[PDB]
Amino acid sequence: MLKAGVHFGHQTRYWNPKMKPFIFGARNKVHIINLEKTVPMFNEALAELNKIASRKGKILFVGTKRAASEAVKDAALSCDQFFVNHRWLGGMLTNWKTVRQSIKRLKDLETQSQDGTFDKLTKKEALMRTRELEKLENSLGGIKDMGGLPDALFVIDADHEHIAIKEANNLGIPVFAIVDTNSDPDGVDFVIPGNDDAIRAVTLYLGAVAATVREGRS
Amino acid sequence: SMQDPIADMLTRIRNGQAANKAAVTMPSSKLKVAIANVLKEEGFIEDFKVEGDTKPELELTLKYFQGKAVVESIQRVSRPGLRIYKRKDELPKVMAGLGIAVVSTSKGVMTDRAARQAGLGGEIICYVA
Amino acid sequence: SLSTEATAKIVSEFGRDANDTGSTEVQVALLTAQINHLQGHFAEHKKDHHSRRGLLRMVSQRRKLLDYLKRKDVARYTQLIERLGLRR
RNA sequence: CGUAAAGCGCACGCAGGCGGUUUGUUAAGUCAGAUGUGAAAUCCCCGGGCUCAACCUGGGAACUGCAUCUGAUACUGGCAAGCUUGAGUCUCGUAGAGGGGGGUAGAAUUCCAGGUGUAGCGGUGAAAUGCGUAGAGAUCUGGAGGAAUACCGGUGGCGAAGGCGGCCCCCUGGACGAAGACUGACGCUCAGGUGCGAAAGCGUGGGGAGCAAACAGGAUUAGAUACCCUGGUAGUCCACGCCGUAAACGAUGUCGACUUGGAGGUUGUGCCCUUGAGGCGUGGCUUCCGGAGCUAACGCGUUAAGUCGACCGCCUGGGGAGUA
Ligand SMILES: [Mg+2]
Ligand SMILES: [Mg+2]
Ligand SMILES: [Mg+2]
Ligand SMILES: [Mg+2]
Ligand SMILES: [Mg+2]
Ligand SMILES: [Mg+2]
Ligand SMILES: [Mg+2]
Ligand SMILES: [Mg+2]
Ligand SMILES: [Mg+2]
Ligand SMILES: [Mg+2]
Ligand SMILES: [Mg+2]
Ligand SMILES: [Mg+2]
Ligand SMILES: [Mg+2]
Ligand SMILES: [Mg+2]
Ligand SMILES: [Mg+2]
Ligand SMILES: [Mg+2]
Ligand SMILES: [Mg+2]
Ligand SMILES: [Mg+2]
Repeated sequence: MLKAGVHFGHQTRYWNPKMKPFIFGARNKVHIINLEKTVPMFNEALAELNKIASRKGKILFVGTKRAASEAVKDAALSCDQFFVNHRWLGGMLTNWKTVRQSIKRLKDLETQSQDGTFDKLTKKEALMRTRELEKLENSLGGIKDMGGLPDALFVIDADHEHIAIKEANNLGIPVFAIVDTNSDPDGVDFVIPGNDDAIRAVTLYLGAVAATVREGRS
Repeated sequence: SMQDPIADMLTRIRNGQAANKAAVTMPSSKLKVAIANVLKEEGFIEDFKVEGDTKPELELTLKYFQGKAVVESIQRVSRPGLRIYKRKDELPKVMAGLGIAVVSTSKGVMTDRAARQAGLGGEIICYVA
Repeated sequence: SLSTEATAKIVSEFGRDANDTGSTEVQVALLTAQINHLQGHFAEHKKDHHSRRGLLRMVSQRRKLLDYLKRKDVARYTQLIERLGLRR
C-alpha cells in the first residue's frame, strides 16, 4: 500500500486546522500525515491527471526553491509537460497575454545564440546580454512554447505557491498539488497530503507524475 | 440562561452546520424531538437519536449536499419574549414554498404544508430553508 | 467563616441528620448564624464596607431561601422563623 | 448604542418580564367549526342609465371586527406531584496590594543639638531673588517629627466598580480546585428603591517632614496676571460626618448556550522507574497573535464586536443645553 519509504509526514505546530482530516500524526512535536489516506489520493490523483494527459496533457510542474528547482527541470520537464522552478513571476497565467512577449524576447535572442548577431556587437554586450537571457531562462524556461493552454497544473508546495495556485483557481485550472500539514488545502482541487519540501516525496510523486503523463495512450 | 432551548437547538444546528460538523447533541425534551422529527422527515437532517434516560440526549446527524450544508437558514419566530400564533388562513410560507415553517397545533408539531392540509393552525415555532 | 464544629452542630439541629446538609431549613439557619455572629464584627469597624457586601449577600440569599420554603411548606416556614427568631 | 447620536461609575434587589426537565389534570391564552352581528352610503368587481365623461344606478364582493355555542390540547398560562443537569448547602485545601483594626521596621528628607572645617552654597538656558563670618554648604555624631514604603515588581495578583503594594498579629468578604454527600427550578434579569463610589471641595478638632492651588519675591518676554527660579497658605495626613462627581473607559450592560487554531503568563488538581531541573492530562483567570464570521472602515475574533435567546439602560441632525 505505502510506497513512500521515508516521507511519512512532516511539519510541527504551524498546522492548519483544515488539514486535520488527513492527519494521524503526533510524533515528537510533529504530525505524521495519514499515510493510509494519502495513497487513496494517488487514485484520483494520477487518474484524472492521466485521464486528461491522453485527452492530451498540458501540465506545468510548478515548484520552486533553491533546494529542488533542478529536481523539477527533470523528467518532470521532459515529457508532455511544462514547468517552473523559480520565483513564480506573478500574473504569468492571469496576464499570460502580457508575458507572452517576455517569451518572444527569450527566443528572439537564444534563437540568435549560436545564430544571428552574437559574438559581434561588443564583448561588453556579450555576457551582458546573456545575463538578459540567463535571467529569462530560469523563470520562463518551462514556458518556452505553451502550445496547448495550461490545462491542469501540478504544484509541489501549496501555499509556498500562493500565487500560482490562486491564478489557476481564477482561470479554472484543475490544480493538482501536494499539501504539507501546515499548508491550506481547498485551493487545491486534487489534494495530495504528506511532506512537500523534502528531497523524497518530491522526486517520488514528482517523478511518479512524470510517469502517467509520459504514458497514457501510447 | 437556558430560558429558550428551542432557539438553542435551532442554533446548535445553525452553528455546527456552519462548522461543517458531522453530528450535534444537546439536552432532549418531548418538544425538541417532535421538531427533530419534522426536520428529518423533511430532509434537513440525516437522522436523530435520543441516548439517555434520566438525562436524555437528543442527537442529530447533519447533512451536506453539494459542499454546502443542507440547512441554509434556521430562525426562531415565536419565543418566550414574544409568542406568535397564526390561524390556518394566515399561516406563513417560507421561500415562496421551498423550505418550510414548523408550526405546533392542537394536533401536534407539523410543517406548514402539513397544518395547512390539516385545515388548522397553531404557534409558528421556527422557519427553515 | 463560622466553624466546622459550629456548622456541624446546626445541620445536626435542623436537618434530618448530619448529611441532610442542603436542607432549606439548614441553609437558612447556618446563614442566620453567620449574619448574627457578624453583627458584632461590623459593630466595631463599621467602615469594613467590602466585608459588608458579603453580609448583605448572606441576608438576601437567606431572604430568597425563606421565600422558597414558605411557598413550598408554609408549615415548615413558620416553625423556622420562630425557632430562628426573626420576621418580627 | 467599541471609535459617528446612544451602556446608568459600580453593585444588591422589590414590583414587573422571562424561565430546565417529566407525567397527570385544567382549558384562560392559542386553534377549529357553527350561529348571530358587523346600518345604508363609500371603496372594489361585473353590469345598467345620462351623445362621452364626471355624474346616476342594479347586483355582488368586501367590512380583515365583535360576541355565543361546541369542539381540538401541541405550545403558553393555571393546579398537582415529581425529576437533577440549572442554582444552592456541606468537606479538606490553594493562591491573592480583597476589606477593617492595632502593632512595628529601615532608607531619605526637613528640623534641633554638638565635633571638625572655612567662604562660599543654592539655582538657571543665563540669571537674580534666597541662604552663609551669629560659620553656611560640605562632613561626622546624637535627637525630634511627619509622610510614603526602594529592591522584590512582573501585558504579575485581588476587588462589583471606585480602587488596593514594607513587615507582623487579630477580625473579616469573595474566588478557585478535588472527592463525593444533601436541597430539589430555590433561577435570570430588574423601572422604582437601597448601598458603595477616585481627586478635588465643605464642617469641628487634631496633625504638618516633603509637596503645593492661592499669594509674595526673582527672571523671561513686545507684553508674561504664565511656562522657569527663591519662598510659600489652604490642601495633601488622622478621626468623625458631608459631597455623589471623573476620558468613574474595554469609551464595549447583565446572565446563559453555541462556533477552527497558535505561542505565552498566572493559579488549582489527577496520573508517570517523583529516580531530570520533569512526562502526559484536567479546571479557574490572564496577555499577545490569528480562522471563519462580523464591521463604514479601523478593528473584533471561544475573555467576540461571530451565532442565538432573556431582561434592563439609552440614542433619533449640529448649535442652543446637560442650559432654563
Ligand atoms: Mg459617542
Ligand atoms: Mg459601564
Ligand atoms: Mg419545557
Ligand atoms: Mg355597509
Ligand atoms: Mg353608458
Ligand atoms: Mg401545561
Ligand atoms: Mg532619620
Ligand atoms: Mg542626623
Ligand atoms: Mg477568605
Ligand atoms: Mg456614599
Ligand atoms: Mg479626599
Ligand atoms: Mg478638612
Ligand atoms: Mg512655585
Ligand atoms: Mg456623567
Ligand atoms: Mg486579534
Ligand atoms: Mg486561547
Ligand atoms: Mg453576545
Ligand atoms: Mg443643572
